[PDB]
Amino acid sequence: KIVIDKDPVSTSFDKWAVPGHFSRTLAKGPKTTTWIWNLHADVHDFDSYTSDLEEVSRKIFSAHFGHLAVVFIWLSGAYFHGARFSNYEAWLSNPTTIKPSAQVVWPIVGQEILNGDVGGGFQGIQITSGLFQMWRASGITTELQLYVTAIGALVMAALMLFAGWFHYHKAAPKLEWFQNAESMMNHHLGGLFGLGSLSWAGHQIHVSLPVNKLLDSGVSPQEIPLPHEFILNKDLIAQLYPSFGQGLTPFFTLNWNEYSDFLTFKGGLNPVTGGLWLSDSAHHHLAIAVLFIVAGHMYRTNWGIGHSMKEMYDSHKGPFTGEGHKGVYEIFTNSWHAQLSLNLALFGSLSIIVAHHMYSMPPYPYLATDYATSLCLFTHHVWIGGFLIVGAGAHAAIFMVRDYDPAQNYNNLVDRVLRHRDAIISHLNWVCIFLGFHSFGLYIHNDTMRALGRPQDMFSDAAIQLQPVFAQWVQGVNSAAAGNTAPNALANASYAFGGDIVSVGGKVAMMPISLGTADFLVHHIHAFTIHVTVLILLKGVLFARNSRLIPDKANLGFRFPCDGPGRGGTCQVSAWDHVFLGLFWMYNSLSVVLFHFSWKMQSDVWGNVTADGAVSHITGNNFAQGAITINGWLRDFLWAQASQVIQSYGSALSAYGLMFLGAHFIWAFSLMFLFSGRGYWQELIESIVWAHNKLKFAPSIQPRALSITQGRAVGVAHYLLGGIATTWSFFHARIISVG
Amino acid sequence: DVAGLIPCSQSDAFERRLKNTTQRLENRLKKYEPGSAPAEALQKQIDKTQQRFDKYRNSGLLCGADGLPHLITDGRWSHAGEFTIPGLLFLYIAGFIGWSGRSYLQAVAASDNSTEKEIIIDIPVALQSVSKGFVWPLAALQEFSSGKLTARDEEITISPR
Amino acid sequence: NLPSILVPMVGIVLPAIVMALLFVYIETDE
Amino acid sequence: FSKYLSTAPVIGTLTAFFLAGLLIEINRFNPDLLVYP
Amino acid sequence: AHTVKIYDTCIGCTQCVRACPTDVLEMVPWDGCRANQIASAPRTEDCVGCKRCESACPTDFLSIRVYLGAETTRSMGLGY
Amino acid sequence: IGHLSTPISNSSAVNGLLANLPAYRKGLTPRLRGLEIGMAHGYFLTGPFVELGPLRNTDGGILYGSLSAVGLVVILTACLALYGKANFSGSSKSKDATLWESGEGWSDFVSGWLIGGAGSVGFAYLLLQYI
Amino acid sequence: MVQRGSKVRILRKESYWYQEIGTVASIDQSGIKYPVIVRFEKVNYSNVNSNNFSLDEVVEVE
Amino acid sequence: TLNLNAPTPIFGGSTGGLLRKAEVEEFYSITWTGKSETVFELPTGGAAIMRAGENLLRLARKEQCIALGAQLKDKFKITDYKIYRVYPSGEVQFLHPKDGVFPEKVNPGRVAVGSNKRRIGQNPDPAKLKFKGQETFDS
Ligand code: CLA
Ligand code: CLA
Ligand code: CLA
Ligand SMILES: CC1=C(/C=C/C(C)=C/C=C/C(C)=C/C=C/C=C(C)/C=C/C=C(C)/C=C/C2=C(C)CCCC2(C)C)C(C)(C)CCC1
Ligand SMILES: CC1=C(/C=C/C(C)=C/C=C/C(C)=C\C=C\C=C(C)\C=C\C=C(C)\C=C\C2=C(C)CCCC2(C)C)C(C)(C)CCC1
Ligand SMILES: CC1=C(C/C=C(\C)CCC[C@H](C)CCC[C@H](C)CCCC(C)C)C(=O)c2ccccc2C1=O
Ligand code: SF4
Ligand code: SF4
Repeated sequence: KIVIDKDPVSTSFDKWAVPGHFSRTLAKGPKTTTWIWNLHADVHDFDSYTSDLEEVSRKIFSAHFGHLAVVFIWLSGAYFHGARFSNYEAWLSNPTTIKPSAQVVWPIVGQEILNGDVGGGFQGIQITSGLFQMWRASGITTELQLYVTAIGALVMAALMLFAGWFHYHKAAPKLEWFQNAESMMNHHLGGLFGLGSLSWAGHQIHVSLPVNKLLDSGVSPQEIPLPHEFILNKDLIAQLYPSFGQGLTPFFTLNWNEYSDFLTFKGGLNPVTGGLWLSDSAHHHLAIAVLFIVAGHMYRTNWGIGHSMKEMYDSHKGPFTGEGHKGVYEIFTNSWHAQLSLNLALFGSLSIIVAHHMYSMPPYPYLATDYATSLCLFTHHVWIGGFLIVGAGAHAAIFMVRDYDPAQNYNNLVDRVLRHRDAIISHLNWVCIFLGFHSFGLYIHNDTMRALGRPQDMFSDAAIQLQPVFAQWVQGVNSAAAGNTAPNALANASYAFGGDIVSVGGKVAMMPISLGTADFLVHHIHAFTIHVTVLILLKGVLFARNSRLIPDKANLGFRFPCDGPGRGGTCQVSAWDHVFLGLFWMYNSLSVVLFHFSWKMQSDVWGNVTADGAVSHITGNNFAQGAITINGWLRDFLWAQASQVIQSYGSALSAYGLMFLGAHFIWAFSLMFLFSGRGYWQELIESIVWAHNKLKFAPSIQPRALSITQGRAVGVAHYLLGGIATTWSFFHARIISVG
Repeated sequence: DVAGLIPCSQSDAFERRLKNTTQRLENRLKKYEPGSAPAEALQKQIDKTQQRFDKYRNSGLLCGADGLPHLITDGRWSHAGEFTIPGLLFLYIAGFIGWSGRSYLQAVAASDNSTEKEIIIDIPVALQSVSKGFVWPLAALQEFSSGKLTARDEEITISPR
Repeated sequence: NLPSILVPMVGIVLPAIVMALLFVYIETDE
Repeated sequence: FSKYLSTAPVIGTLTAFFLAGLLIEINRFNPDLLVYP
Repeated sequence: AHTVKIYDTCIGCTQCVRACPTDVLEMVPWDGCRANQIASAPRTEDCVGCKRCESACPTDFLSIRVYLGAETTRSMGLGY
Repeated sequence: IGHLSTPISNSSAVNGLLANLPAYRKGLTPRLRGLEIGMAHGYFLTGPFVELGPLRNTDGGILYGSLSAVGLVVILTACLALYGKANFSGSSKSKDATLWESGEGWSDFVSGWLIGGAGSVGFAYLLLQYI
Repeated sequence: MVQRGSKVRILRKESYWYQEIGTVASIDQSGIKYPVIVRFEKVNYSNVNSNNFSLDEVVEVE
Repeated sequence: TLNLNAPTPIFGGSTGGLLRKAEVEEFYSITWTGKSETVFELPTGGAAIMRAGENLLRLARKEQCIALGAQLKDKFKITDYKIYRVYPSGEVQFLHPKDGVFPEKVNPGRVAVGSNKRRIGQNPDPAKLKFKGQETFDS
């Protein structure tokens, strides 16, 4: 059922004149300067000022359209700067030697030294986004195709921007149109995920596979026929994988084995590009489509058949767990934040799975040899994903403060976790200290054993071994599945578990990543630092409403600094302040994950291959005996590999060296807000409003210091901005110079 | 020659800063086609260095052992262009920004809702203040002499003592 | 020779004594 | 909308866009100005 | 326990009293007019020192003041 | 009710081990129950020292590792004496009057921990260097 | 004698608006201590614009 | 009085409630009448069900009894909650309301405890009260 309201909000500029028009407090004017910071803080928190759930849900619906517009604007500039300001045409003739570049820099004061000698007859910034390997996989061979995709993204940006205006100002849906979760699950599975992978498989068969088999034979990118000419000329598409002369009659007579040349299960890497087979990916997304299309025929609608998700939570209950999932459907169809928490949890968890599945199984042609690209694609989506996981524990905590109800949650699975939250936290408290000692202390032992002249007393491969036998067995059962348990696969799922080396040009595309004692040490660092990040965020989620210290913590809100200096001191008790503390621990967790990545790949995986078959890696396999100590993590990783970000002045890498020191500055600038407190600066300002009153010009908006909760936010923003951009600059200027 | 600094027209090290700069770019020009678009991008880059160095020789700057132009701020009138002449150029522009926003807030505060007029900028009142800001060394002198530039310490808000 | 005797006394034995002496002094009461 | 343009962030950005682009055009035609000649 | 003092600038608004999470304060008859009310602190042994009271006082610079003192089981807010 | 009721709580397969350990057992005196705790703890404490030590391929690795194990028992004899002087200041009474609630026999517990501790350290030295 | 609506300056040193100009809202016509209610254009840290003062803490700047 | 024993609500839970401090010194009890069978959050976790009762709940701190007592007056409008503190292992019966009237309401018969007959700017210097038993804030 579809019920729509006609014109609830007029399209005027009368409220553009008034900042803070939406709430009763902010629509009075600023008496202080905290009003400026209070304005931008809760604009997009629609639940606070509008107390009508129908009104909040329309604001959320049109906001996603406006966010869809700015991604299409970003997608057009990704394509327009690929067409006009790039060497993409000469890159298709030589993807190995010519480096992927865009973003020509203007001839002004000296930043035209950033337009470096990148390949062919071009001068620009070498990009590490993977757009050149993505457009080659999509089939794009000319910049005319890149031009219309930039125009096609701008009209899609205006269509999303028109749909956001229309679905709030003109034709706004009711509340019951948003609460139809079973129809929305049916439609996104079939339409968005099924037809999206069905029609992209239609692109991959008709467009990507014809031009890429002609690229692997290597005639020329200009001699390759146009992608619409593989639709008209049926004799031309019958020249390569000759199963197109039979048409769709193998599809409708169920003789699908005739498509075994462009819908394969080859399962590995191309020996001429170093990417996944596009025939594998064409057969992939077709099977992903049929799995997703039938999955959208699962949930009930107004035609009788199907499952209802409310009746799957009723009668999923045990004797251990009381009422079971009774009440969760009334939570998830009424709480926008409990939806946002779980959607941010598995969108960020997926983004780390994307990063882990793309360096081991490189999907794009000439992506694995570009060491400048595959490392930044890993470190991007790990950082992007881990930020969303902190937003999962953020918005799960906002569910407890305002969207939780004691009446609906009685003896269900939300209530039973709230009744043993001391059992969960203290057992999580123990396992962090257990993993902190028994992973990090094995470096402190190894620093001390190496310093005291005792290399036979540490944890190493020439010492007391801690071998990863539970992972080396999984390295054995996944590398021996070609022909045994996945029999129709020609090779394994990847070359990471075990197999041969694949060499495109002179460099390793993929090789067996062997695990040892040094890999046992870092993998328990990761499990430690992840478990502390769970420990802060779950403590904020569970104790969001109350505790032994403050039993009325939900009456003060999700976001407040403290409840005073009493009870010994209650500073950072809020559910907000656990997200603020978890952002650093996410920074600590993810930055050693990428330091594990950037050193394991350079030492044991990436490198050059001679004509005889011997491999010479980048840093020379020094992860095994170096990464077991903190000193080796400092001397042979952070000191030695930062020699190209500091010797970058006077070359095209100079802006990374400026960003290297530029982020060391802002990281330290964050500690001005983190270590300090507001009441110092408020009295320092009291002498500065004195000298502005002395010469008779003090502003009527009274100057105030930042709030306690804001000064925590200003500090945690510049800590992450100064910390990640240091790692952004160190990673970029290293692998551009070495890979 | 005020601190052992030879002028840059006679500095042999300042000439060798020219020689390796155009050698790093003519070697950067050796790989490209002579008529290409990165060819004219480096030739315009080389000629920017030639307009850099020939400007610095004739300007009367002082080059040391490394061969870089040094500035002498004790202010002498033979070296007034280093700090003294751009110093007076700064203070007028900085005082124009200062006396405009000070006179803007005095005009705004004697109104009905002065707080909203710090959000919204009254373009008549703002352009009235930039007219009062161009004459700031003459306007502040008569504002100080008449006594309405400063308040007494019994009119300012003051902490407990 | 006397280093080999003295540095486990004030390194191990004597801190064990004064920590024992301070801990009973803290938790005594009237 | 002209009332909206007098609000502090948008009027504070386009003059910051103007005062930047003044210095961008000045350094474009007049490069490498250490001292006053 | 903490000490909570009430100064003579109280306007009997009752806001402090209604802010206290442990019921340390109450309104009592004033003898300076026999009409208005002043805040009082008869149960300071239960004061946790949260300072919620002062944050509710409307007067420009507090009429009720909490000076943190000797800590006890009650004042430290322990359930243990 | 104050305490939570899980289906695995108050299980006799778990509670039966508690009431028959030498810390909750009904018939034991503090000299006997400290002798049983020390004989179990000293027996496995010489475990990690003789195969994880600064000297392990020596004459020598079993004797010096067992010397470190009795070194911990005489350290923990002091901590059991230090905990006794602090927590039992005049043997402070309570509602239950166990060994652990009010002390009343605590000097026999600390001595019994030392005999059973240093004995079973030396007993397990006999089973590794000999036997 | 200060009437309502008159401009005063505050002599109370612990106040936020000490040595600053405010206008009287009202005077309480009884023997209540601090009856002079002054309303100020500037807000304090608690964002309130009014306070009670005595006659000895206000003057008659007019 | 306390009317112990009274029926504890139908709860069964909360690890986070009433540990060894309660049996040695000073735990608390709140007694109210719930005129319905509704579910209500606890200071420990959240549910029980309010009885018809004579309802009674043993809590750890006086803070938690007022934080629960504020909830019964806000959500369920039952303002007859009666907090207590126990006998021999506790200290003082009938903590709130001490005069039978809620402390936000004025009641004749109460005495001004902790009053200062001045402002805070009239408080003397700490150097004036150095090496003395007098306090800077006390009158
Ligand atoms: C273009 C015609 C137009 C006009 C005149 C209006 C007018 C209005 N809208 Mg509507 N609306 C429009 C189009 C329009 N809208 C579009 C295109 C969308 C989809 C995004 C919406 C979705 C929408 C929602 C959900 C809501 C409104 C609301 C409003 C009312 C108040 C908004 C306001 O004053 O803040 C003016 C806001 C701005 C000037 C900022 C614009 C922010 C843009 C969209 C994104 C900026 C991101 C950008 C990338 C910057 C990032 C940083 C940068 C450095 C990269 C006002 C009547 C509100 C309302 O009616 O409340 C009762 C309300 O809740 N509008
Ligand atoms: C935070 C913003 C952000 C930004 C700026 C980028 C930027 C980029 N992404 Mg990444 N991405 C992000 C977040 C972001 N990502 C997150 C959170 C995820 C997890 C969902 C991904 C998943 C992802 C994939 C799988 C790929 C990229 C790729 C890229 C690069 C190419 C740009 C492109 O248009 O590819 C266009 C995207 C594709 C060609 C692949 C899309 C296929 C996925 C599986 C579709 C999933 C859509 C679906 C709605 C999301 C899952 C919902 C589910 C949880 C219910 C560019 C560096 C591509 C790359 O690596 O280039 C070399 C690439 O293959 N991204
Ligand atoms: C490098 C600086 C540093 C270190 C060492 C720590 C250490 C710790 N943090 Mg902290 N943290 C830090 C920075 C640091 N943090 C910063 C900057 C923030 C601000 C955002 C925080 C915010 C934070 C939060 C929010 C939390 C932690 C927690 C923890 C503890 C985790 C459990 C554990 O590993 O225990 C084991 C201890 C170690 C591994 C430390 C090294 C010990 C060595 C290896 C052994 C000692 C040798 C020897 C015996 C020492 C004494 C010798 C002498 C007596 C003779 C651990 C003590 C968590 C916690 O308490 O969980 C229970 C927790 O929730 N931290
Ligand atoms: C696995 C497992 C388990 C087990 C573990 C344990 C518990 C063990 C331990 C054990 C132990 C821990 C044992 C002990 C033993 C003891 C002994 C063996 C002793 C002996 C000693 C001796 C015999 C000595 C004597 C002496 C003395 C006393 C003095 C004088 C002299 C002499 C020297 C003679 C359980 C069941 C939990 C469960 C399941 C799993
Ligand atoms: C010459 C020279 C020099 C020296 C310098 C000096 C030594 C100076 C001093 C100076 C000083 C020692 C000063 C003082 C001052 C003080 C005062 C007292 C001031 C005041 C001011 C005012 C009052 C201001 C006002 C204004 C204006 C005018 C405008 C804008 C606004 C405003 C308000 C800011 C040198 C060697 C470096 C170099 C060479 C040259
Ligand atoms: C430095 C610091 C301050 C002082 C910082 C303040 C008040 C921020 C003010 C700085 C901004 C940049 C003032 C911006 C003024 C105008 C917006 C400038 C406009 C200019 C236009 C041309 C755009 C705190 O208030 C604080 C509070 C709590 C914990 C730590 C701290 C802390 O560390
Ligand atoms: S002390 Fe403050 S809150 Fe309490 S009655 Fe007086 S003015 Fe009101
Ligand atoms: S400090 Fe807290 S508990 Fe004590 S009187 Fe003030 S508000 Fe009440």
